[PDB]
Amino acid sequence: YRIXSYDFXDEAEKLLRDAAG
Amino acid sequence: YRIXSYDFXDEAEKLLRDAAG
Amino acid sequence: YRIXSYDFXDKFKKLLRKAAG
Amino acid sequence: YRIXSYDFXDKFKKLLRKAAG
Repeated sequence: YRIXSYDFXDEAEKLLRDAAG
Repeated sequence: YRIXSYDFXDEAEKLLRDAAG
Repeated sequence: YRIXSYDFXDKFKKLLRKAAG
Repeated sequence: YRIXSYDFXDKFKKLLRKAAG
């Protein structure tokens, strides 16, 4: 999933891992 | 923030509160 | 990705789907 | 909205902004 060319999808998964372990 | 007519923004805030308290 | 026993990860993924086509 | 001392809430809000115009 993206907003325009912004990879929202991937950035959200990155945030989920960054906020966890 | 919305996706089309879908209120993604508000639904995400609702999820944040639903997952918390 | 859980807050306590709540699966935020799962609900967030469902929300991305709900918000899309 | 925090996981431990990490402010997920804040980063998610910033990500929504980053992803938009």
